[PDB]
Amino acid sequence: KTHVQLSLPVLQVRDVLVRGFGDSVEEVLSEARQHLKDGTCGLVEVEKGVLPQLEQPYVFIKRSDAAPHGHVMVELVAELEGIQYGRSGETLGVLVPHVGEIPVAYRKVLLRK
Repeated sequence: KTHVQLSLPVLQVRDVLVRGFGDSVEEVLSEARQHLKDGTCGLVEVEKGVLPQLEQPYVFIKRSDAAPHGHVMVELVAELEGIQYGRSGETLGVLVPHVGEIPVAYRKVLLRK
């Protein structure tokens, strides 16, 4: 399927144990997609002071369209030293590995895979 319904655990930035997916734009997009498939991906909502507490390159989920079954359609965009790889809509948050942190909420998304 071109899209997959996921419910992403929303994590507090200070709880996150593994603060990124790797060391290159290509690696972080690869790892993010693998963790999204394996159900081991968390979401941090972006506010003032969040991104400096996480590791670059960043992987964002961005709104790809204006929401089937409650699921916002999203795609992945990476960012390294102020350059984004991909073009999409509004940021819903930054993806991180989930290793058992307790979420504050869930974000229903339809991921363009």
